[PDB]
Amino acid sequence: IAEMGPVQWLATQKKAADKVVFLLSNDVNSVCDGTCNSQDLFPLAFNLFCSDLRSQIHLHKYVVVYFREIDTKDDYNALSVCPKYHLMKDATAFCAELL
Amino acid sequence: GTLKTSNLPEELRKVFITYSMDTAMEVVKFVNFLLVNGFQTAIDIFEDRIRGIDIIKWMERYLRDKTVMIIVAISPKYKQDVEGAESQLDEDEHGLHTKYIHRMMQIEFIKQGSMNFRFIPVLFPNAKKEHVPTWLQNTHVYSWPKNKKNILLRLLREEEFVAPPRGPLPTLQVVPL
Amino acid sequence: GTLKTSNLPEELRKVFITYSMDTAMEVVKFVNFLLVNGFQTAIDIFEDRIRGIDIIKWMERYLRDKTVMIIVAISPKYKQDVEGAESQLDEDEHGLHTKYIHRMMQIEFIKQGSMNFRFIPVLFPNAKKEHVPTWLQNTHVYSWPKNKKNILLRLLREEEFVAPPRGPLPTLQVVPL
Amino acid sequence: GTLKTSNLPEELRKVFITYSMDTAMEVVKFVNFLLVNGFQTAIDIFEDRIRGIDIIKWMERYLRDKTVMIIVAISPKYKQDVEGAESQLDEDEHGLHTKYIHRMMQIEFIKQGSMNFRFIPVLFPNAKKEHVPTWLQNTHVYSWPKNKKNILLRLLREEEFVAPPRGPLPTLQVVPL
Amino acid sequence: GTLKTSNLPEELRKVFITYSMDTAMEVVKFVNFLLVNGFQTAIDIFEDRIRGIDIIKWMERYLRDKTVMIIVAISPKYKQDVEGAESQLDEDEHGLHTKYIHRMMQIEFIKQGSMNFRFIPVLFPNAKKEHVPTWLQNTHVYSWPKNKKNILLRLLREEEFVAPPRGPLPTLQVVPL
Amino acid sequence: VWIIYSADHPLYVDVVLKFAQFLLTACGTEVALDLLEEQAISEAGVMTWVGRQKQEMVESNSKIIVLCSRGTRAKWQALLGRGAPVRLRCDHGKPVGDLFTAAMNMILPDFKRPACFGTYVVCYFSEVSCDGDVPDLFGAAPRYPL
Amino acid sequence: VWIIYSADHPLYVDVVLKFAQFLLTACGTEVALDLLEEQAISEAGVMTWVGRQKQEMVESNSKIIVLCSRGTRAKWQALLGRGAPVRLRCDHGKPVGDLFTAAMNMILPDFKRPACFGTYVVCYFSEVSCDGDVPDLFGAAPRYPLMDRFEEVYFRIQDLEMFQPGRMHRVGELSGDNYLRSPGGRQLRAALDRFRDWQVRCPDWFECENLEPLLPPGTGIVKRAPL
Repeated sequence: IAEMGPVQWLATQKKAADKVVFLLSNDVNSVCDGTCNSQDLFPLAFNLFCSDLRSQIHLHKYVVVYFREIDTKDDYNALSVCPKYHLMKDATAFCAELL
Repeated sequence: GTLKTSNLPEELRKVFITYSMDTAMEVVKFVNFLLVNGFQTAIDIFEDRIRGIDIIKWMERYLRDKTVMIIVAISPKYKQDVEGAESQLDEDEHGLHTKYIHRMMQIEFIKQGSMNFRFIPVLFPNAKKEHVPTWLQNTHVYSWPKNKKNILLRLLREEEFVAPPRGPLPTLQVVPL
Repeated sequence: GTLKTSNLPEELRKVFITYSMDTAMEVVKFVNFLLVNGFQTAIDIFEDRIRGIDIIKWMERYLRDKTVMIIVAISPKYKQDVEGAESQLDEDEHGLHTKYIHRMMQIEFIKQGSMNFRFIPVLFPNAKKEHVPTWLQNTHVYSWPKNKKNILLRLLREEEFVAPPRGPLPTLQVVPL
Repeated sequence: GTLKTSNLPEELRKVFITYSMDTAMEVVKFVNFLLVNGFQTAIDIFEDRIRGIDIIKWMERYLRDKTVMIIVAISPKYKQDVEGAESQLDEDEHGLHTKYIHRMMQIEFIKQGSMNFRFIPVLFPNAKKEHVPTWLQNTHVYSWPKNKKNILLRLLREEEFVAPPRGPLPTLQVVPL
Repeated sequence: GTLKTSNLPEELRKVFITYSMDTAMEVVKFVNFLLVNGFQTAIDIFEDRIRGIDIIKWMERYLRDKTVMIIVAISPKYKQDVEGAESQLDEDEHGLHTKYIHRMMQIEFIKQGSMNFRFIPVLFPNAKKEHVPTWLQNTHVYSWPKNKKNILLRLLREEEFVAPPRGPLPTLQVVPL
Repeated sequence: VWIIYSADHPLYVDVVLKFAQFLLTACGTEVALDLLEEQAISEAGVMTWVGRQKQEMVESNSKIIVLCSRGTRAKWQALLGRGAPVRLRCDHGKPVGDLFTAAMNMILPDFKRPACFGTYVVCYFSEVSCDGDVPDLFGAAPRYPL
Repeated sequence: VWIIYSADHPLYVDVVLKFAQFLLTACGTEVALDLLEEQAISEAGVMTWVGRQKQEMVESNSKIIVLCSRGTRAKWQALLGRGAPVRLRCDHGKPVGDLFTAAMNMILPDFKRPACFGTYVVCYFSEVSCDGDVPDLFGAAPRYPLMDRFEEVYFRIQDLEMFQPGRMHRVGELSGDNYLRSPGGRQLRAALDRFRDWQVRCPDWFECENLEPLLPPGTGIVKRAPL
């Protein structure tokens, strides 16, 4: 990331990756406070996903994963267009989707 | 196309050339070219008399003047002198003088806020972009004799492509719905 | 090529030579070279008769005259003389006279604004760049016999390279795009 | 804090000052300051007894020595002297000697590969950074009396801030996920 | 201020003056000034009684003695005498003697390695810097009566400016970060 | 406006120049373009001039026009670590080199935030270029077959 | 490492010196800083020494640290032509021009390429400077609010990844709290608090500038002066 810069690295992985997974909620199988405040790649990754979606190409790569209930946000709704997998129950289906 | 007059004042037609000895022949050809095209060029070999009176004063006379444009003749030996180790300079005085001129150019460049208004690097046949001094790499690097037209334009302080004055704003039409 | 005849007036054809005993033979060869080529060289060994009447008067005659070109024959013993002649030998008369001439040249050089109009340092075969007095390092330093053509050109006061007359500015062409 | 003894060899304590007449008043105080602080200052006013024997020899004695540190006292008249002293209406002998010293300093500077090992420009009260000769601007310019502590440090050849030896590397930890 | 008395031995209070006729009027006043201040001035006009016994012996008595300071009174006619006294005029015995004294001073100056230990050139009102013989331009040139106090200091062999004794090098203080 | 382009073909340079002419004369708009500004680029340098222009456009809310083409697509692939270093004849021979990469470097940091698309305009000449040549990140913004 | 900074304030210079001391002592890292080598800078000159350091870092694959503050952005704007050339109180006594501006102009030629951003580490002391002060040039590269991410900074210097499959790498002493507890860390904290207090007390400090505990003796950076 330091060599390329996050944006170029993000795009490189986006094109290179066979599959892409978006996680929108924390796990429930283990209890945590969510802490363990700074700029992150989520907004940029969302913009690149929107570009791909408007291209309507490589839609198969994108997969949405959640454990706790997804929040009520527009970006998540946009990501909802991709296949969903509730790993609390959908472990095998998600594994098959990847394979 | 149509022809037009050139209006550069004669006082701004002074050009100073700094180089290493390995490019002497091509440098002489380049000076011929510039003089034939009407530029008053100052080079050590041609002004050897006034330079002989006092070398350092002669170099300073052209380094002080802001209007004078300086053309840097790049070559493998140029970077070896100006940036290379001093041990090689024990065998060459002209190397020392080129190194001094390079220092003065750097001092001027920083003194002007790191903006290159009058230093024009030129790549000679046996030169590569790697030989250009780093601070000069930040601006246009011409090549000789390939880009002599661009070099003349630069010395004239002209621009190859020139835009016309901004035209009137276009007419806007309104239609109901 | 083509041949040219120099208009150098006769009065400008006088040359004075100062040296050290470690290079007497080479200086004789150098004086042969200059006399053959038409320069009236004044040197102590040949001017013995007139120099014998009054040595200091003879030296001052050539030191006072601005038009006389002085050639300084550098050599290991020349620096030694012009630095510590009196402090190292049992009254070496030639060493003391060389030191005196050197001091007079320095005084004239300083009084002129540290500009060297007529002092021509020449490195003799056993000399090195380190042996040139520092104030003389600011001008052209010829080496004998390597640069004898350049020495002749300097004495003739003719430039080795001639630039053609400067042309007018190039006509400007405009092409719409 | 703690005190460190100054172990500079005496031969390195020698200092030579070049200046112009406008600064002479302040230069006297500057030499008082240096002499009080143990530095052996060589300036013409105090050396006139020995300097009068042979002025050029006296100057060359300090210009030759590499271990001698030279302090350049900048001022409005200093630039005029080092640039056009001979152009004045009358002959200013001190101006000419200052110009000669400046030329020798420049020659030594160029010979060393444009490395300024022993020339310390100092801006005196009525001086401006523009008056500094261009080649001297490439090094630290001290303003007197504002930076006299830094001037003393420079003459002693000591850094104001000294880093400690490279410390130990930190502890590296591994935590399983 | 505080008063100091010179410890100059009586043997060092001898002074010899050489001049030309045009400046004899001012030379008499100069001798008055020197005598009133305790210096034993030897000049031909007062020595005429002893000088008449043998003129050349009288001149040599002062030219030999290294402890006698010789004051050269520079005037427009002095340069003329020391250059062309014998030929530029009908026989002027005083001019010839002045020229002889000048030559002897020059010979001593050259033998000593071009170091001027005891010749004091003094410009007189109708004189100019161009009238100073070149070898005398390598030392202090006083102007009468402008610099008469400096002339007295030179004769007393005292320093016009006295530097304080050199102190110890400054103890270096350390303040950690 | 500030126009950003890749020197794919000498004819393409003429296309850009005449598009700038059309903007200046017919559209009555002022165009900032490296070809017109080679003097200032030399004085300040490539990166400095690019930064100055980008800052001017952002400060004044003035728009930036991107002329995507085959060369832009190739340089984009090179940026993504999936393309050989493009050495187009115009850029390879010109003293400037490839300025498009510098413009990208100065532009990409913007898209970390959602509202940056307002400043930029993406354009492509349908007759010589296709919408597919547009870089992926710019793809999110509305496109215009010029 | 080579530290590039704008001497915005004498307190800021103090902060930089404390940071260099911390790197030298607690991090075992050798710091090339203008204040520590004014002899070499005097001999060669701002541009010569800067070029030497830049070339050396690139050849040795060493990292260059950029300390961003209000002065750095001021000089960047000056280069872009949107501010008067900065004449800082601290750079007045140094050779011609500006060390930071020269260093930057020596850096920009590197940014024509798409992958030279590794050699540069962009850091800013969050308590006394904000992310808005980082030049737009370095936005493409990851940024580090110093001492809030310094452990990452030291990994960048060491060229080590902080995370790997199933395991994590940490440096105990350089961790936030451990940094605070470290000797040099306390000095850096004190200098930063002092500069922050001065900034709070004088909002227009930069315009005016424009024109403690003890470590073991001899272990830290020592300031010398003659009596």
